[PDB]
Amino acid sequence: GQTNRRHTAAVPGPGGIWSVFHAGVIGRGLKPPKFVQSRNQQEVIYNTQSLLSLLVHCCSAPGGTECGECWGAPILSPEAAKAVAVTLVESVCPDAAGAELAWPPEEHARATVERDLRIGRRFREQPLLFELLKLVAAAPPALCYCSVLLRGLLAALLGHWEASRHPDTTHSPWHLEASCTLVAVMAEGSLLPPALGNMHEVFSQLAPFEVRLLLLSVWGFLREHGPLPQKFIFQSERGRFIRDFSEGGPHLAVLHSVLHRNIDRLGLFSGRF
Amino acid sequence: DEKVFTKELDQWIEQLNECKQLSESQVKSLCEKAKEILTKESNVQEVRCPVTVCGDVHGQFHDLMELFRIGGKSPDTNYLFMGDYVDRGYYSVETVTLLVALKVRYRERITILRGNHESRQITQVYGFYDECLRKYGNANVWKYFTDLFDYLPLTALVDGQIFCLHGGLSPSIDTLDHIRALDRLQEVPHEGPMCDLLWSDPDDRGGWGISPRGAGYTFGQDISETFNHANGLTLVSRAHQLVMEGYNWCHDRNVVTIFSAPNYCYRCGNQAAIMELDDTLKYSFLQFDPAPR
Amino acid sequence: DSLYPIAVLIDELRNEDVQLRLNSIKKLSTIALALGVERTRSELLPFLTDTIYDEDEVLLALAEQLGTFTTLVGGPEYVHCLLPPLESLATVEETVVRDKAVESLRAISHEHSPSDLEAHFVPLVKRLAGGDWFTSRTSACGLFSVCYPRVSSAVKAELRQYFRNLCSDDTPMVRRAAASKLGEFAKVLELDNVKSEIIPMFSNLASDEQDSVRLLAVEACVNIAQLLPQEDLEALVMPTLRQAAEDKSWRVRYMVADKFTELQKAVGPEITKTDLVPAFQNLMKDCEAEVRAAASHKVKEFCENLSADCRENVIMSQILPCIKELVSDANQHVKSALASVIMGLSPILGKDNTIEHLLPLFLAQLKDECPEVRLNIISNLDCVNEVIGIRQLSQSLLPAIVELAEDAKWRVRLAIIEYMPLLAGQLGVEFFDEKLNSLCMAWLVDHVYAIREAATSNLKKLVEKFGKEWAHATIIPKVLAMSGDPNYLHRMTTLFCINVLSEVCGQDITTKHMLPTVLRMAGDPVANVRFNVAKSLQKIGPILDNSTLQSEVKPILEKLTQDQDVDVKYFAQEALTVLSLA
Amino acid sequence: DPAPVQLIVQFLEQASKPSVNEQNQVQPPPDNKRNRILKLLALKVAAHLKWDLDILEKSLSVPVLNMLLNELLCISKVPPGTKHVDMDLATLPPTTAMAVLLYNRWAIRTIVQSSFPVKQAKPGPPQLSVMNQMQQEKELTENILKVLKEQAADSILVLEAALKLNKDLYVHTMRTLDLLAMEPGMVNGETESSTAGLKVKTEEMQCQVCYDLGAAYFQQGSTNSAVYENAREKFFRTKETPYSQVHIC
Ligand SMILES: [Mn+2]
Ligand SMILES: [Mn+2]
Repeated sequence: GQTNRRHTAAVPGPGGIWSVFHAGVIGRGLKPPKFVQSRNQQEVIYNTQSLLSLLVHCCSAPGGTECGECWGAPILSPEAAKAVAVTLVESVCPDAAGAELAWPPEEHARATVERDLRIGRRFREQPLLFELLKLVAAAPPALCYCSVLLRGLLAALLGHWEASRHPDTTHSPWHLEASCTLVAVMAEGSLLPPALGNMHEVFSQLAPFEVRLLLLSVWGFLREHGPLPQKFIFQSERGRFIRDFSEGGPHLAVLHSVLHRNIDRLGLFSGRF
Repeated sequence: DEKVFTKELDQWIEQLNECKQLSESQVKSLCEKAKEILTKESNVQEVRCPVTVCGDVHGQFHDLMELFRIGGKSPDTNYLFMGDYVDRGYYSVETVTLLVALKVRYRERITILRGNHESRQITQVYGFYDECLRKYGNANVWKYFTDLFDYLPLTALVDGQIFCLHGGLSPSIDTLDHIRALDRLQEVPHEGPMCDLLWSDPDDRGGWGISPRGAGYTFGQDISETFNHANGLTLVSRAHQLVMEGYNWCHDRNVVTIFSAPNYCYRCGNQAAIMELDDTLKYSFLQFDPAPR
Repeated sequence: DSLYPIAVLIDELRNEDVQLRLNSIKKLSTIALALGVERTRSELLPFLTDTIYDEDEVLLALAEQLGTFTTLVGGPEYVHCLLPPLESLATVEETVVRDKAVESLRAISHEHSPSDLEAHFVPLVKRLAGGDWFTSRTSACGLFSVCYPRVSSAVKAELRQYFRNLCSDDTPMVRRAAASKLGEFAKVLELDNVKSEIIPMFSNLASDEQDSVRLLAVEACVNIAQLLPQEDLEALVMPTLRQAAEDKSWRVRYMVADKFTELQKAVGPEITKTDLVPAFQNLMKDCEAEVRAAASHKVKEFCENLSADCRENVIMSQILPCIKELVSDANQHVKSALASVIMGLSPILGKDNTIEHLLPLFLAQLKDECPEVRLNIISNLDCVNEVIGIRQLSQSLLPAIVELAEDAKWRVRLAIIEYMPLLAGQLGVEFFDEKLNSLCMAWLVDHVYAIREAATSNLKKLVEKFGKEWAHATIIPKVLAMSGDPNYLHRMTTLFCINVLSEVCGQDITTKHMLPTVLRMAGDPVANVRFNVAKSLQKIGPILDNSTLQSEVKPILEKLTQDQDVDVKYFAQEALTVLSLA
Repeated sequence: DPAPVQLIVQFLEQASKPSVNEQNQVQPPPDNKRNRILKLLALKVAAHLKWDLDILEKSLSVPVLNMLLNELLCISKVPPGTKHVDMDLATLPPTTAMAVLLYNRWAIRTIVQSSFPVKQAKPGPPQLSVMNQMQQEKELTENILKVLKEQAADSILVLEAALKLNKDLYVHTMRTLDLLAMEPGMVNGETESSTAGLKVKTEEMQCQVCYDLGAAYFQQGSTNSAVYENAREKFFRTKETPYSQVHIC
């Protein structure tokens, strides 16, 4: 998704002996178009489905040898997903001032706020980007290259949660949805333990400052255990890249404290992990 | 519940319109209601034409009543104040009290922004804290007013083209999306985007430069043109400098300084002006002089 | 613990903030009433005598607190122990604390017994008037009039001679305080005491080489002139004021020009007839505009207290040339003062004297170059309406209303609009439809709101004075035709006009002529016009019958109550609940 | 200043709890400059004002870590207890047992609170007040770190106090046991990041507190709420009929 006749028939200030009442116009005023995107709701997600199916047919290496016994699932080629992530980064934010894979500290996010805000605006104007991330999160080593988008989105979400006065998260639906989607994408891309998978699940009824602190712990964990092309050794069984975590002590402690401070509403979510 | 509170608000407004301040509990309740009301407003308040934008009042209740007599009554026509109505004035608490009462009573008929004097370190060195200590005896009304000033919006967007704000442009800000993503619930610092948004000044410099005030930068014509072209704007309204005619155009009719405080500090003896914008975005500069007391 | 108050007072008073200091000053009373009378009379007062602070707010606090110890020390029998603290706090460097101290001493000097007064308070001022600093002498001179009638004649003479000695100083830093105290001190002095020793002192103070002393010498002069009878003015105080009013400085001249009504009312009319005429004339022909403006401001009420034996003569012979020469002055302040002050002498001169010379100067000050004089000459035109015929004042203002009706300022326009209804009814109807209709139609579309509401009220007055069916085809159509502009201001103006004319034009015309406009102006997308239309319907509710309110007003009100705005919705709900229509 | 206690006991309209806080602050500030007869005249009044309410929750808003610490230290002046709290099951006066249980509950509450994500107040200036607040926060952190290393015996003391019932009052002993069980459950619920095999005791204490609140909790109020039931459900889910969402897990 996304001249003078009329001015003469009502002139002379209705007096024919004095000047006009006003003193001129500034610009034009009363913008004619004022159009809003209301094309359709249905039959729009199916175009995205067809595009994702085409992309899957393109990246999946051949393919068609009846792997396994009866549930052969073709893996995604790392080169194709890497190229997709590269062109996505080039289309979203062509900047390269902070395109390093090493995650900078938290205070460093206070200088590139404009880039993070423009990335958030690009993500909110076109949701297909998120779907594209779902294609990059399939291959393990592919999401390690599309780190600038994740960093910018996380910084924008942190800046939004820092300036949120509503005591409930449901007041900002798109921001909560984007937070959960981003955490799920960066967790299923072999980068975060399932504790983060439970964190983006419990995000549904958490306080704004609690969500901000949890995302800050996510930033700290990604700064410590940075997504890098190494530590993704190949396996002799299949083409999947398995990441062996050599996890976060203080991060799990912060998560446990956040869960314990809201036992009156997140009691059933504790037994899951 | 609502009718009795509305009648109490009308009584408070009628009492304030006769040079009569309220009590401690009344001011406390008014500040609380203004806090719950202004919480829903964003940093860039989307104001719709027609309106009547004003400038600085600097705590001048008589000049405020003169402005109301000139530019129509408050409930009738819309108003857009751009800060500086709390310092450098004999009657400063009455002006801000009347403004906040009109805001909580006519939330959709009047908008007020935050200025450089709406803080905690400026009101203590310009007389507002002294006035609150002398009139109300204690120093609780001043605390309530300074706690409420943090909820005032920063800028305003009239008809999606006019950009009204107290200070002016910022070097760390390139679009309105950065202004909308700022935490205005914070004391005005000595450096940053909000400090520049509340302390900037226009000039023929070109680019940037340190301001002689001590905070904020000083932009030129090229910067104003770049800011107006990159945001779809056609004008930037401001009220931070002392003028004589009341309104001043700068940067090839791109910045409009509107000082609506006649006889500033009772020593200059200048005029004041407001800008009435009609439905078709036609501007009219209504000027006036300090009313005799 | 008896040492607990001392231990908590020696440290809490020494801090960095002043709020705790003010709280401690407020709680000194509670501490004193809790410690007992003997404990505050034994060592608390000598302990608080020698507390020299650094700031000034605690000084004012203790000064205003010491004045509230009347029934907490022991009463008038124990007021001799609170003297050391006051005499220690009186000799300081600041000034306002000294004024607070002298006010407290003057307030607490009433409950003092006469014996205790003459026994203790006299040595206080005797030792205080002989200090080295000027603060002591300025604080001593203000404690003599309150204790004068209670002491004997010997103490009276002693204090009088000591005052005469102390007012013989060389620098005016204490003579100013002495002169300020002469004003309130001469209230209790007899005739012989002011004739013997006060006259020489006043003559020596009037001949001072400083200008700041005359500022208060003239006040002392007017005070002694008002206090003394008639038989002791024409030979004692006249030469002093005559030689002071013609000094080289303009300050004393300005002061005697200000304080002149009391002189002319105390000395009587004859004394003003003998020699006050030149003294008043020399204050109107000076180079400074301040003295001239003061004389102009004061002459109005100076003429009020003048007898009717030589009033018109001195007005037509002496006051008229000065008025004519001050009107044509180039300075704007004196012109504005004259325009604001001369409109009060019309009932004094009479009817047959306004057309003689008042009308020329009035027309000259009306059509002037600066607006400051016009704002004053147009704001005082109602007091000349009763002493001058309506026809005369309406005919005299014809060559000026063609320009003053539309100019830069709006105060003159406001006054013209307010004064018009007294003229449109006298100049007939042809003059109205000739120029006044265009004038009012132009006023109704002015920029400011005050002129608009003034023209609205004036149109209401005109439609109440002339008639109903007369304005049905001359004013109503032109007003209704204005409700088609893209500007909301003109629409609000037309709504206000419909509101103000609905109560005068009956109910038959406001049913099918002015009502359909208000009904059709409900679909206005401007949110600032819908609430005005709702208020207009509420106002015209009781005027119209119930049939019209139930036929079309109720459905349109139900439709208006279902919008998205809150202000218009609340206004419509209030209109529904006040008219009992729902 | 002297009649403030009687005025607060007669009517809690003006200076309900701020007067005792100000008195304790003044006594703490004066205690540094060799307080001879200044701190002794205010600590007793503060203890009396604290015992007039006889609560711990309502006495936690303003006295966060230091003021309540000084209040407890002044109230514990009866029993020295230089060594660790032990042998509490013997014949002891009731006020000493009350002081020990209140101190244990306060220590548990501060230990639990020192690990919360509660949002802090933003600051954008620097002055003497900021330095004072920073010093107070540093002192509070130091006190919490000092009390955390000695909290190993607090659980044993709470268990010993909840096991004994020689306070000559059945209802008071039951209320003290329920409070100790709730504090132990809250302390064990925050110790999941240290080691496993510890949720069993927390679930047992939660079930005991729930049964106590069901039968007879106490005579006063503000002692139990839905938080206890939520913690019990969380402990039951972590330990592992079943619910629709719980059956899948
Ligand atoms: Mn200003
Ligand atoms: Mn300013």
